[PDB]
Amino acid sequence: LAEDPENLRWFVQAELVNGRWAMLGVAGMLLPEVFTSIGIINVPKWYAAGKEEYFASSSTLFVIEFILSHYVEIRRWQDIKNPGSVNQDPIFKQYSLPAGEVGYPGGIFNPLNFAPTLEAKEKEIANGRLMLAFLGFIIQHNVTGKGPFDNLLQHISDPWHNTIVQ
Amino acid sequence: SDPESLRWNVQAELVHSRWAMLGAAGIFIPEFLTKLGILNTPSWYTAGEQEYFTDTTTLFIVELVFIGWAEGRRWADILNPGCVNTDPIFPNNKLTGTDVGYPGGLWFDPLGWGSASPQKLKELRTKEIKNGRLAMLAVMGAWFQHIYTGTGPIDNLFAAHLADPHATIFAAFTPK
Amino acid sequence: GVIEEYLEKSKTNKELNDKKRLATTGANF
Amino acid sequence: LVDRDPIKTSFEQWAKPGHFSRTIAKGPDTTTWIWNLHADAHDFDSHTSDLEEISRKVFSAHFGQLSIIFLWLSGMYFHGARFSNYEAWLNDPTHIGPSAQVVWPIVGQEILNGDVGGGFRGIQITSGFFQIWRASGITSELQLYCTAIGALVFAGLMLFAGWFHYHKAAPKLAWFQDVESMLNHHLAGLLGLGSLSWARHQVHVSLPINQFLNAGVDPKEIPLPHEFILNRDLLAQLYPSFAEGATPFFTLNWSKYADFLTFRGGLDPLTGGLWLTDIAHHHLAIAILFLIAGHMYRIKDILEAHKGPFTGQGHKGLYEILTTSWHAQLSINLAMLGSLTIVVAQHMYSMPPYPYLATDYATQLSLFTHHMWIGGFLIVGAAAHAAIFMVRDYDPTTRYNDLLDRVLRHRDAIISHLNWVCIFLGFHSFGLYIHNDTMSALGRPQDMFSDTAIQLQPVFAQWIQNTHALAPGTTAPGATASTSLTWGGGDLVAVGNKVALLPIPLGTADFLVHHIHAFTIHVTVLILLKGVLFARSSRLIPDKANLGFRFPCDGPGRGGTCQVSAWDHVFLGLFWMYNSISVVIFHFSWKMQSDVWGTINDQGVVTHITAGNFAQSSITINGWLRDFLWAQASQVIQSYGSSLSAYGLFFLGAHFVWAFSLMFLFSGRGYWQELIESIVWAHNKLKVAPATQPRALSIVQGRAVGVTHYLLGGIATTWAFFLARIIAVG
Amino acid sequence: DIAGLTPCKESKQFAKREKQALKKLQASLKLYADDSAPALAIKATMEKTKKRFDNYGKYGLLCGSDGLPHLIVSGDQRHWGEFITPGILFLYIAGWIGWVGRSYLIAIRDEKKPTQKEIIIDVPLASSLLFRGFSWPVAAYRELLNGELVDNNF
Amino acid sequence: MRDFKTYLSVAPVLSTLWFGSLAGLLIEINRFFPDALTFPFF
Amino acid sequence: VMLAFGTPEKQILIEPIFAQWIQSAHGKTTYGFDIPLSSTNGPALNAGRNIWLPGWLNAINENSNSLFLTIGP
Ligand code: CLA
Ligand SMILES: CC(=CC=C/C(C)=C/C=C/C=C(C)/C=C/C=C(C)/C=C/C1=C(C)CCCC1(C)C)/C=C/C1=C(C)CCCC1(C)C
Ligand SMILES: CC(=CC=C/C(C)=C/C=C/C=C(C)\C=C\C=C(C)\C=C\C1=C(C)CCCC1(C)C)/C=C/C1=C(C)CCCC1(C)C
Ligand SMILES: CC1=C(C/C=C(\C)CCC[C@H](C)CCC[C@@H](C)CCCC(C)C)C(=O)c2ccccc2C1=O
Repeated sequence: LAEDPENLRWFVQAELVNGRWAMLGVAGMLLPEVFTSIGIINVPKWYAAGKEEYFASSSTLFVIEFILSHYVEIRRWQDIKNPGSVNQDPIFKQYSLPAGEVGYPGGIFNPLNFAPTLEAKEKEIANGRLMLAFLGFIIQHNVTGKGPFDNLLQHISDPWHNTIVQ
Repeated sequence: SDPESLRWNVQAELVHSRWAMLGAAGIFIPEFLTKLGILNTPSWYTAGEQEYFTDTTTLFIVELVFIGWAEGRRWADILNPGCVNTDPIFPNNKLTGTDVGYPGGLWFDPLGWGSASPQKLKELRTKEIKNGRLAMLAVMGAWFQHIYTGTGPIDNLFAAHLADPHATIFAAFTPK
Repeated sequence: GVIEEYLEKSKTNKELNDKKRLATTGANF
Repeated sequence: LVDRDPIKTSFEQWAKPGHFSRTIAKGPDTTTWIWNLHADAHDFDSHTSDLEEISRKVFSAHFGQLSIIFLWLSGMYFHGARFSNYEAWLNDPTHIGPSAQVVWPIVGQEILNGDVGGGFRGIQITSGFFQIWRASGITSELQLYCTAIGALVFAGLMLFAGWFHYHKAAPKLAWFQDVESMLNHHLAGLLGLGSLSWARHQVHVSLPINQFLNAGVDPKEIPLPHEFILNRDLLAQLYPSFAEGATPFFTLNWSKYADFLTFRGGLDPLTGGLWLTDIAHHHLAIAILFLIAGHMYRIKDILEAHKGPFTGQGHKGLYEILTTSWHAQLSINLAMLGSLTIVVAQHMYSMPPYPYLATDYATQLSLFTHHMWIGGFLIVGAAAHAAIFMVRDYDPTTRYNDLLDRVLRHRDAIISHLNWVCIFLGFHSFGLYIHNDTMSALGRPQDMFSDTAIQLQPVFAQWIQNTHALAPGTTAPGATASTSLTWGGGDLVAVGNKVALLPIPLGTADFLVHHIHAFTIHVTVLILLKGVLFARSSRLIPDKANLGFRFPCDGPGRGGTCQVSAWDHVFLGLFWMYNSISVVIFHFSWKMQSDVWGTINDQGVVTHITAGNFAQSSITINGWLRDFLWAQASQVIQSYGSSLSAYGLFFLGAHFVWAFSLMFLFSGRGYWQELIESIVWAHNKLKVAPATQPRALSIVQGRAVGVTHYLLGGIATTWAFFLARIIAVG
Repeated sequence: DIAGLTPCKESKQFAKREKQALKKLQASLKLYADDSAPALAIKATMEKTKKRFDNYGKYGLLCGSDGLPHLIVSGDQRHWGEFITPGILFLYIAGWIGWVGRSYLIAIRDEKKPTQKEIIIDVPLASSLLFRGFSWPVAAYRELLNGELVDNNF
Repeated sequence: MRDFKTYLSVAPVLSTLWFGSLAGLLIEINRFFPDALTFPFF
Repeated sequence: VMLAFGTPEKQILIEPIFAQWIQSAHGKTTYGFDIPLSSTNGPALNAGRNIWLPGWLNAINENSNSLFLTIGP
């Protein structure tokens, strides 16, 4: 007998998790542009600490890392079904405990709210999308090239290039 | 005895015709206006002189980004808002229909007298030559053939040939 | 295309041409 | 029906569930009615209880055949033109090996397109245009390209005569329900005025334009597009401009001639397609009759006349209702049209009528089996539709006590005989062969049935063949050879590429096939005869005309009570005939190649596609896959990677499609129901089925999808088996 | 690499196939087209199966004996997208055949007499529920198993 | 002339302008890549 | 369709992997091949050897009567 727009919690979240990890995603780039120098795929190995002991390996620099993340990630699941995270800023966003205009079922279109301080994650909405779709762009044009813009000598007009494989 | 044909959206084809041929109005006189030898000769070395070409198929984007914006946002809101779901007011939506657009909304309305009417007088202009464009660019858009086809020597394709007096092209007039 | 002089120096010409005695046909016979 | 009779709308019926009997397609949804609708789409027990229209439809929806045969032929003249090979092949016959069709090299395709003659890639032909086309008192590729649109002309117009009927407010009764003249007209001037007209454009133009082709040239080094008018000056070579005669009669002198005709019989040395110097005379000598003939006559009178004692009192009155039937005057026709097609299939192969046939082997046996399946597929029909009469057509019973009411009177009788006829045959007509196996595999030839063991002795000869090739010495005038070169007496010399026809000998292994045909032709007919006869009433069911001539089967009782009906007698009578024809074919080529087709060289030491292997070895019915099926067919199962390949590559499908028929033929019905629900269940769980109540096949639909498949399977199988053993050696 | 042999980089048996076989194709010393403009074995049909030289791309591709190429696809050494790449593809395409199957269907059974609307078609292909498929991100991978088609409706 | 919440009808076999065509455009991808048996990507 | 059409290539033909597989974990000591933990040695059995699987269940490829026939598409 259930009709239309339901979901409640759901993937309103997903967006604000994608964009905030798309924002902090392009923060991966950023660096190699004003003073260009080091970039592309890099296989970075990140930034690297001191010159004492390491040499290419010293074991997996991430698998040991992500066990920690784990039981600090299922904690949003330790949240999304039954709300709980003192700050309370994604599940519905802040302002304390409001947005129950969608927490107890019955959305339909609901835009929402949040931040005792002035406005909202609202013009921190756009900045969510532009970054989720920017990656789109960012890892779209690798497969062919890796640098952005110069001036009017012989770059910003596109001369001759190789196309896709075939 | 006659076809059950009149589309009901027979109403749409015609304001699709104001598209094709008012648009093709901006073709008949810019083309056949030319300017033969204004003083004489076109010399176009400018935004195409020496910068490795200019357009062609980067022409299409720059052409049809804002023509995409122009044509796109045309029939969508020529008038119709309301736009939802269930039952018919007959064309194949008319979900606006009895509702103009918004009950107590804003300035959805252009002009007075509870309508969109730009008064009753203006049947004079846009009936004749402007829908003449329809019946003009009909055979004068079918001058297309005469103007080029016959492929000025260079090219005969699957040679049947089948006849030979003399050539055919364009410039105006005719032998005889 | 791309032009250098002058769509022509001396314009289009002898390709219809007939002029002094436009003859052939009206004539021949 | 309903919306919105009657006077009050133009406004056409597009939208509102159904039409076709009256608690019709019901509001309530179902699938069966989608095979309904197409099936029985044409029928008449519905549309209206009143003749009238129906003949007003059938004279229209007829029309669109001619128009079609007409859109067809065009794409064949066009095709036999600019997708050329005809120009190329004609200056160069004996040599070429013709094409009209060619692929386009998309995906795998191209293998199918393999050098065919006047220098190009394509797929061959066994459909003897390029040979009617000899005709062209003219030649030229773009020309056929006029004959072609001349085709699309007749069409659009001979297709707007079908607008210019039913849809236009129609004629009525009298118009056909006065029959009085019909054949008067038809046979007189068309039957006549074609054959006639065909005469005029069969010596005028064609004769001369292959009178001096049968030698060399390259066309337009001959036969202009007008040239053949008043100019009766080239008609000078091929007889007089009548010189001093005036409109036949006699006060004529021949000290040395006798107009064109000068009758032939035999076969051109250089183009053995039978002579043309005749072909005018015979068509002329036709038409006359038709010209005189179609001049009866006005109807009863002649049939209202000769009766007797046991004869046919009802002969007299043999149907008012033969102006009031159709289903009757169609079924009669099919027996003739149909039976008058496979009489083609002989006079063709033992008397070619086109230049270059025989030599052309494969381009006239295709023929002799295509024409062969119509002179059969049209005959079982010619029974079906009588069943359709016998059940219903007339209003009441006004027709009475006559030739029929007679035949029926006996009926457990005419079919009582005929039966034993078949088991007499069969035992004399097949186990005959089985002797051989059982006793040649036992092995004692002394006692087989060989063309040599059981008493017959190195001659067949003395019968009637030997008094045919030898008859040009009766009332017979004559003309070197016979009538059909395949007859006993005299002559040999026929053709200079390969061979054509010669005697064709007999005895046994010709004796007994010829008899299996009997028993095969007979038990076919038993089942159609008894089928159409017992159409409406019987002592298994009398309450048995009560629906229609179909109906599945009356019901589990009476013992069986299933097959009965006569849709079904015309369902198991197809089943045979598929054999009737399918084994007659099997006959001709195994002969026509075991002997005849083969080939000359020095001392014309003849070398058949097979040194007569037939001899002692079709008599064994294994020899029929020792010598046939396993012998030839080795060209079908070698055929991969070639040009024809599309045959071997069919021969697996369609040799599959058949072996899919049995599933439709051999199975129940609430079965695929019982199954179709398990399905319908799993369907509902996801929420994906109910709407349009999915249903299994309509008992007799099921039989419809037997049969039809069993044939388009079991048939093209050989259509492949064949074209693959005449293309390439033979 | 695995059971058959190695790819194209070397495959003797495979080579011989290239060569006889096709090229016999040849086979027609001439057969007339000295300059002539139709009979196209000549150009490609060969060269389109042929200029497919010691290159076909390079694809790995295992090639057994007689050197016709076999498909492993076990996701290793090279061969991964001989099933998955064109596998998810088969999945994604279908399922957006029947996601809309369960759509220009679950949109009708209502309003007024809806008893065969389907022998004609309301929006052709559905051309409304159309893209619902590419406009499946996640989709049935959640909303099928939770709600709507919900165990309830199960 | 067609806005929102399903549209106009169509015949019995518009599938014969859907088998023929659409599908038909696909030979049109099976000659652009005149070949398959794995595939490069984009 | 691909043969007949001239193209023996293009032929679709899957090796019977999970088949031969069962047997390179037996005795099908066909033209080597490791397999991660097995290699064709280092680990063999360790827990098994000169008892049990001696000459038997060691027919291998044996083109004549090897027990297991060497499976393909
Ligand atoms: C002069 C002849 C001719 C004419 C005008 C008719 C006319 C008629 N026949 Mg009839 N018939 C004929 C010859 C003719 N028949 C012959 C030779 C036979 C012997 C087979 C029959 C056996 C027959 C039967 C058993 C029935 C009729 C019935 C009918 C009536 C139904 C028509 C219908 O709905 O189409 C029917 C056609 C279809 C529904 C189309 C399906 C065709 C399929 C099977 C395809 C054939 C295979 C082919 C290779 C497929 C195409 C290629 C594919 C692989 C791509 C109609 C009055 C029916 C009736 O009930 O009487 C009122 C009854 O069913 N006929
Ligand atoms: C109009 C006409 C005509 C004609 C003529 C004609 C009218 C002819 C026709 C003919 C016909 C024919 C010749 C037929 C044909 C047929 C066919 C060819 C077919 C075949 C077939 C078969 C065998 C079967 C089926 C299939 C098919 C179809 C293939 C004319 C008229 C007239 C007049 C009045 C005036 C004066 C002159 C005249 C002349 C006197
Ligand atoms: C598997 C198949 C097929 C098969 C097939 C086979 C396996 C077989 C078939 C067959 C068919 C036929 C067969 C038809 C036809 C025809 C014709 C055209 C004929 C003709 C003729 C005539 C004229 C008469 C008689 C003789 C003959 C036959 C010659 C397919 C499958 C599929 C899939 C995967 C999925 C999707 C769909 C498809 C794509 C579809
Ligand atoms: C197998 C078998 C069946 C089962 C056969 C069935 C159900 C065939 C009907 C299948 C239909 C034709 C499938 C139609 C579905 C498609 C047309 C829908 C999608 C449209 C296309 C785009 C695919 C019978 O119903 C039957 C009845 C009586 C005697 C013997 C048998 C018999 O042997």
